[PDB]
Amino acid sequence: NNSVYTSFMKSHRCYDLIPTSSKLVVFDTSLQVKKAFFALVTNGVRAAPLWDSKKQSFVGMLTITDFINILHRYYKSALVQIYELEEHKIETWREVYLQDSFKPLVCISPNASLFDAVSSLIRNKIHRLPVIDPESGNTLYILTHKRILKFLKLFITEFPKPEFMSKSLEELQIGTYANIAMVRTTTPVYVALGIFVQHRVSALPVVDEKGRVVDIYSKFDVINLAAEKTYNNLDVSVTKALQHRSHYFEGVLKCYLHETLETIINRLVEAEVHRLVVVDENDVVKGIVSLSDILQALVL
Amino acid sequence: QVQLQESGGGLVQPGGSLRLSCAASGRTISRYAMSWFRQAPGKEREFVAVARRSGDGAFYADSVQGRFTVSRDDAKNTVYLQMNSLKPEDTAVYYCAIDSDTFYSGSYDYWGQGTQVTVS
Amino acid sequence: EVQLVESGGGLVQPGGSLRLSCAASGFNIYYYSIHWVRQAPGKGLEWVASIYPYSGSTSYADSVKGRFTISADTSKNTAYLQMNSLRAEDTAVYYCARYYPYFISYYSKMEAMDYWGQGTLVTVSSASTKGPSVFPLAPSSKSTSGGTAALGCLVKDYFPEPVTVSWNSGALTSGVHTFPAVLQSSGLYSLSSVVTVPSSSLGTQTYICNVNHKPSNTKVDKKVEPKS
Amino acid sequence: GKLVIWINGDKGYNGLAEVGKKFEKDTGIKVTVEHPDKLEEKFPQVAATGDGPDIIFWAHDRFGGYAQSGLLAEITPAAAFQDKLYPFTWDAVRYNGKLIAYPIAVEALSLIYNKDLLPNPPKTWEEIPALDKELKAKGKSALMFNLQEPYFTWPLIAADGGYAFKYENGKYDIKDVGVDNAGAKAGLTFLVDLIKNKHMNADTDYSIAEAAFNKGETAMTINGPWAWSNIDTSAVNYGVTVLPTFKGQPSKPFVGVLSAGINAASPNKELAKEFLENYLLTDEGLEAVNKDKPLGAVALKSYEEELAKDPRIAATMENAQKGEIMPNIPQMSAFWYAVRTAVINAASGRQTVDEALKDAQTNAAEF
Amino acid sequence: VKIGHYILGDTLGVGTFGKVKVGKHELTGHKVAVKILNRQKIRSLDVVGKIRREIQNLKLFRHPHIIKLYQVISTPSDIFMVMEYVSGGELFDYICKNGRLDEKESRRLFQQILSGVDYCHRHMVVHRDLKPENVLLDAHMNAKIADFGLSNMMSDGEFLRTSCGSPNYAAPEVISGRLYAGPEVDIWSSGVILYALLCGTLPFDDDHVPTLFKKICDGIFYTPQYLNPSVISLLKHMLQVDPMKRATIKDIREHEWFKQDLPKYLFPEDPSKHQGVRKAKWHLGIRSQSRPNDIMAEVCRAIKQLDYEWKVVNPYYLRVRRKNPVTSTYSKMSLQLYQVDSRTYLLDFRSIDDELTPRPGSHTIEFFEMCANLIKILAQ
Amino acid sequence: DLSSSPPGPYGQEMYAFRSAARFKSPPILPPHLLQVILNKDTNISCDPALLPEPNHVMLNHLYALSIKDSVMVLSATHRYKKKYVTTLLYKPI
Amino acid sequence: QMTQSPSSLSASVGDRVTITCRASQSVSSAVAWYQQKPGKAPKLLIYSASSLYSGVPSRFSGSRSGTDFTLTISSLQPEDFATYYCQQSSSGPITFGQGTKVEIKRTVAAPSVFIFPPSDSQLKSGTASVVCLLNNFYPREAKVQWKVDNALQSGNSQESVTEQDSKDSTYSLSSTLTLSKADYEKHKVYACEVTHQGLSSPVTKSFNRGE
Ligand SMILES: Nc1ncnc2c1ncn2[C@@H]1O[C@H](COP(=O)(O)OP(=O)(O)OP(=O)(O)O)[C@@H](O)[C@H]1O
Ligand SMILES: c1cc(-c2cnn3cc(-c4ccc(OCCN5CCCCC5)cc4)cnc23)ccn1
Ligand SMILES: Nc1ncnc2c1ncn2[C@@H]1O[C@H](COP(=O)(O)OP(=O)(O)O)[C@@H](O)[C@H]1O
Ligand SMILES: Nc1ncnc2c1ncn2[C@@H]1O[C@H](COP(=O)(O)O)[C@@H](O)[C@H]1O
Ligand SMILES: OC[C@H]1O[C@H](O[C@H]2[C@H](O)[C@@H](O)[C@@H](O)O[C@@H]2CO)[C@H](O)[C@@H](O)[C@@H]1O
Repeated sequence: NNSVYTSFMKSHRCYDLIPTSSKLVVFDTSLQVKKAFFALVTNGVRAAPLWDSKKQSFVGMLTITDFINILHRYYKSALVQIYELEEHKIETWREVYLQDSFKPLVCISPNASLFDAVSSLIRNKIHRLPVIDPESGNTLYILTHKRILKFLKLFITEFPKPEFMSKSLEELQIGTYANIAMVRTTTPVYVALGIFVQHRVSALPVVDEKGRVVDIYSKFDVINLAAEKTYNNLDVSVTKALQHRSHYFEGVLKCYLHETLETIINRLVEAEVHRLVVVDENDVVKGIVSLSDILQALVL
Repeated sequence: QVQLQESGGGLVQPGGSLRLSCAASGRTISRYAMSWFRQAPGKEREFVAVARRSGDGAFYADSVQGRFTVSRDDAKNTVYLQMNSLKPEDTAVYYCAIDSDTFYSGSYDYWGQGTQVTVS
Repeated sequence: EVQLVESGGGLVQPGGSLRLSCAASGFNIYYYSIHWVRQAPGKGLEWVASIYPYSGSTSYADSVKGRFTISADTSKNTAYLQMNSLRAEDTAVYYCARYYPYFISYYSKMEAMDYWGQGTLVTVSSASTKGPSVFPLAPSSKSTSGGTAALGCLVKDYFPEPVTVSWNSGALTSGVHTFPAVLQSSGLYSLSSVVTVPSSSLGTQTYICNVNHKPSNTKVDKKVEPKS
Repeated sequence: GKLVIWINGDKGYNGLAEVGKKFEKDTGIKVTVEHPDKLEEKFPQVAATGDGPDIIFWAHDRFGGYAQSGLLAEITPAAAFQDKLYPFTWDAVRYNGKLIAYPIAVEALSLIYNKDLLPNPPKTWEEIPALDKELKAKGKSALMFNLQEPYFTWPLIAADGGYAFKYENGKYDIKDVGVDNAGAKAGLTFLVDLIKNKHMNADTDYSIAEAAFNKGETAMTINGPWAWSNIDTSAVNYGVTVLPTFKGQPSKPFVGVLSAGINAASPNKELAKEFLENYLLTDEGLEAVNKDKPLGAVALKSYEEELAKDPRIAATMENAQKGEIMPNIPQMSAFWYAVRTAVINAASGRQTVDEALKDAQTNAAEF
Repeated sequence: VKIGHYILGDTLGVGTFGKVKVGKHELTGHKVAVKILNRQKIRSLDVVGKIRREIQNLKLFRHPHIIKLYQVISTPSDIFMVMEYVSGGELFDYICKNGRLDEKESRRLFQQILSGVDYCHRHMVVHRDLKPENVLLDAHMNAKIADFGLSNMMSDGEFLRTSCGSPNYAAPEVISGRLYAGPEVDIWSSGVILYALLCGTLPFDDDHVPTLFKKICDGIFYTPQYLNPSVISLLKHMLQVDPMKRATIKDIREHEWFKQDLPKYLFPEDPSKHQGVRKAKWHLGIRSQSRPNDIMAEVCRAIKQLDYEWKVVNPYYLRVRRKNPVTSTYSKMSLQLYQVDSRTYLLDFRSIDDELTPRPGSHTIEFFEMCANLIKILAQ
Repeated sequence: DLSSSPPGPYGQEMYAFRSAARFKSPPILPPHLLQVILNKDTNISCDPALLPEPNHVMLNHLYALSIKDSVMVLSATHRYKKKYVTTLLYKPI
Repeated sequence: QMTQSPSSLSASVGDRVTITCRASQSVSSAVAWYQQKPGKAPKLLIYSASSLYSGVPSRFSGSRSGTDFTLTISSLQPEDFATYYCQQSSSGPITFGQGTKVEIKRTVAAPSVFIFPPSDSQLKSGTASVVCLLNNFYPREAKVQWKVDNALQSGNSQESVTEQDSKDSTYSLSSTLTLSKADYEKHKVYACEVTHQGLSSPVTKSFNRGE
């Protein structure tokens, strides 16, 4: 079953997962939260391991999900200027946001195995955890599920490939199918932020009145609103929020339930995305397969 | 050299209406004013009407205040005198004149030509 | 009940410093900017000075820049225009006026001068106070048929301005033409006052001009006579 | 001590000037006829201040909101004068049981087409893009009308079931508004798809569509009877027929009744009432306005008996009978610019059909 | 009842020429206060250019004690203005609820009201119809002036409407028949607000309205013994019926009671792949165009204040070392001066790795902490 | 510093004086730094997290930026056993 | 820093006049209009060139066309005969207009010319000044010249015109030509020649010396 990938991830270390060169940002905890996400716009990376100079330790992680939480909580009106994003700092905001949930920074040594890295990504419900060398103490690289599948697919070339890869997607029960979060194309940005805060989902494929997918709205698309300084106007529709890239993309990477898993992985790692939607001939939403469930199937 | 020419006027019935015209060329006309004079037989030269540069003032004499109407044109470089309620005793030669005062609303009067308006 | 009473005016020597006030009664001087204007005799208005006490910012015209120090006293509600190094050209009547800079309406930033004072008359002249010298103007014996004979009296080389002329025919006057005074090159003033009378009254009716000059105490009479 | 008349600029104001001259010839009081722009907005703000016009000429939809502010005077007609006019024209000017205006004429939209470019008028709204596919190859266009005002776009919306206010027993329900039903969504979707598929221009207003029809640039237009003089001036071979059906259902235009309202602040009420009742609603007074610009089906039955020979006015009356009379409630004053803003936002592509109709539904009765 | 993305609800209150309603954002639930101005009621000129002048003028008056205006939505029937909402109600309702207030809270409200009127006077606008029913409280017990210039439409048309509409709040000049009501009405209304904050009642109250006009024209009012005599001199200098002796903002700012507990922020002036990536131009060290024998002394003076332990090898090679307070290990680095040209000299940093000790915390982040304290002190 | 071999083994805050008899200028920087004072390369074709390979001499040195606001941009391209990292650190002034 | 330039005119009672005001630079709608009666205080009429100041009624009206500010007086009453002043106020320095005066319309009357010889009383004093008189003429604009001894001498003449009459609305001009006693040896005849708008031929009066 999964004995060819489990021994693979236990034999190959996370040390091979780090690229040759890697730009890495860290943020001081006494920094204002307004300029931190503008710096994430400027550098382009989506994560930043926080450092607390008053404690001399890696205190936490500031990401796009934290951007969603702050623009869902401290956002009152489009006409009202967002004073809270200006005046709050990271140390001020994390003591408010982490009041009920005390979650310290999880990481892994680069000399450890990739199996423990996948088992710490899936169990903690975290997309991005960094690595910290215990001999020195510094952070090296921010691991991602996409980087793990790019490391895997380059090394899947041996003879026993179809253990369960030849089976269909519906029979393997890969992906969430029951509770699907959707938004219409006329829905504003703020209700998508509310669904991103209520659920733990990472993307919203938009549909029409019939249910046909015409575009996709992901959390990565939200940071361009901060890039073009439209973070104060969150009452526009998602179509105007997706017109930022309308001259560049092709469509929506849809797949079917009667498709083998290896073709889905080969279309996934080549097009550098994170999830696919499953559709029919009538192009309705039946669920979303993500990397946190594909690696959940592989880790067993 | 400046030229001056009148037109109109003749043997008209008293109490009716008659129009006169006067025109000049070869020089600027918007910045200068035109005037009308009368010379009755057995009397000296008398004043009738004047018209300013751009319509600032329409002035008449004591006897012709409520009877005559003076006008001017900027495109055809002509002036007009609408004479209403003529009298049998107002038969005289009517003159046109050229104001030679430049950038001032004063006047230096000289008459070029006059026609003979003889009412019956 | 707003009245702007000026004071400190009169007559000054050239090269002397004057300070005229403006007793603002009926409003408060700290909010509104008191503006002074210049009204030359015969000419139009001309703005000279400004002080705005609320922000503590003044203004000045280009011709009087740095020479007329304006001052405002909010304790007595007066505005002091201390003039210094005045020229001979600065001879006018100086009105005092408040200035309303506020939005009276939503669309109109009102920026006019509402309430005006009576204005005091300052006269700059190097010549001192000198009494008048009236000289009669002789009516010519030759005249047109059926034509009135012009008769007048000439009041030359006087100072200051107000001279009141009167005649000896009656208290009521007819055909009077009192001319404004002209400032000649010698600094002093001139005055003419003609009366149109019929030509048949030259041998019978006589006229005597009465020149009254109050700041010089000169009350001289001059009998005009038709003489060749 | 005179009479001042305000009527819209596309109406026959010179006929009103002739009737005012016929009034001044008989009593000496002069009549001044003015045509101010947006007079339905300019009228109540000056009428509250006690000045302005003594008499207003407009449809009855604004007169209820004028009456609730105390800006219109109570009228006292005779029984014979009520007998001279149609009873539904008196019913259209009722506000809380009281009569507030004198009816003049009944205006209804009709399909106006060019007989030279289109000999057979269409009976279906859906075949108009099929006709326009042929007509764009000829350098012409199928249909051009005023899209900036909702009065012309209302029949294509209300054909499939749209309505302004529910009318059950003498009262319009302010909470039962049918601009958010399926029929209004289908109508506004078709109206947007006419613009998206390049069959119509979104910037087309009354003046551009009028100049297009008088020059022969379009094959059809949707306009009122008042433009018939300008159509006669351009010598276009024109026809007037019934508006086409949509999805098997006919169009539902607003039926407009032009009425005469008298300002309550005017001391000249008696002179105005004598003027109207003795000169305007007669056989000689209506034809003076009709010769300038046609008003349509008049409320005076005696002039209508001779006027009904025109098949254009017969088709206008047929569209009025298959149409719907306007409500006279003051909530119509909030309804008009809300539906106008919805049509402008849907036509310009700034908002979708659902968002614009939700804004029209929420801002239907109140704003 | 739908403007922007805001539905409307009940009615907050009534005004002289404005109906105040509550608006609610349908997604966030934030409360806004819309202000309806019927064009039928008062409208001088209906030209849209005046609406453009409103949009340009009214929005730009931003002050922390003036209610900010967000937008002015035009309408054929009305004019809507979306002001911000405050949940504390009117000042007059607060006075009727709690009676007489403490002096330290009345001065705290009075300073904020005077700093909201002074901002309007600096921006050349007056609030002639000012009263405790036109100043509001927030959740944080501040003071907010409701309408700065919107009352002016009442004043512009006729002064008689101002006297008839608001008999209680009307200056002696206005009821006496003065044409234009200036800032002396603002000072008189702020004096009536101060008397309401110090005594609870109204200073000029009568049942018969011409006797109320006579009481406003009279410069006398009631004075209990509950308030100190240091403020009654300010009240007598502020509530004069003649505007020559009525107080100014400067005449309150030089008063002793006003300067006791004054926050500094009240007065602005003390005198009267898919994502875009922008390229950055990074440098190497510190570029100081001075003498090289002085830059080392400047570096030494900088690192002496931070309690560091350093030694040298060359005259420009400095291997510094600091002990962390909470972390038991010590961090080391090395400064070196470079000559890029004869004018400027570059200060270059270099780190060295810990050889044997598994130190906690971080190595390079403590290396940047050995530099972020040095760049600030050097400031070059 | 135990690893260091200085001429003076003091390591004291007081003993740092500019009164040395030598008036020698500091040495010149190598030309490989002449690029990094003016230009830093970022690969637009690859991921923005990925960078082109830096030189072996430009590793542990700081990289500041002009202060457009109250942040303090400083970074250094540190070296692991085989891998290269680039630690951007952002701190308020 | 800028200048203003109004027009100048004269019309009858009830006529509709207009006065432009060409601003030099680009200014906002901050131009006022001041009516000043002769020997009185300048009364304010319209403050922002489009809306009426409270007080004076709606007869005065103003329109704004770019940088050409207008003042229109419909239904000119017989009390509104005074001098009107444009006034720029948007910039730092305040610059008034030149000031337009509005005169009542009158029929043109020929000027009455009467020469005045100098009396013997001022001959012995050394300062004798000759003056010519213009009576009951209209309008205000006249040109006097002193061709004394058939020589046009200018610089010593000083004209002084008066205001219009209350019942006649007539002007009166007085031009004083001052000389000395020693200037009469270069003097035989003096002539005051006037060229009026309504005078057809210029007439001068000459009186010989020593009669
Ligand atoms: N299933 C999909 N179909 C079409 N487009 C997609 C799909 N998934 C992602 N995208 C597009 O890819 C872009 C970025 O992808 P995504 O939002 O998944 O983050 P990501 O690239 O996975 O982040 P990281 O690379 O850090 O893991 C988005 O703008 C989104 O529009
Ligand atoms: C004038 C005023 C306003 C305005 C802004 N916020 N606001 C709020 C109100 C308001 C009206 C009534 C209120 O109820 C009083 C009861 N509250 C709540 C319970 C405790 C006491 C205070 C509370 C607030 C009224 N007007 C406004 C907006 C525009 N123009
Ligand atoms: N390595 C980590 N250790 C602990 N908590 C983390 C870590 N990484 C992220 N988090 C927490 O998880 C949240 C973001 O998780 P996730 O949504 O997976 O990030 P992203 O939006 O980048 O996918 C943050 O609020 C952060 O507090
Ligand atoms: N929009 C969505 N709606 C419902 N489930 C989702 C959505 N996006 C991701 N998931 C599920 O969330 C889990 C974690 O995936 P991810 O959110 O990509 O980390 C997987 O089981 C996904 O199928
Ligand atoms: O929907 C706009 C406008 O339509 C109607 O007004 C029309 C009317 O039908 C005609 O009689 C004529 O007056 O033209 C008007 C506008 O073009 C409604 O009566 C009106 O309320 C509405 O605003």
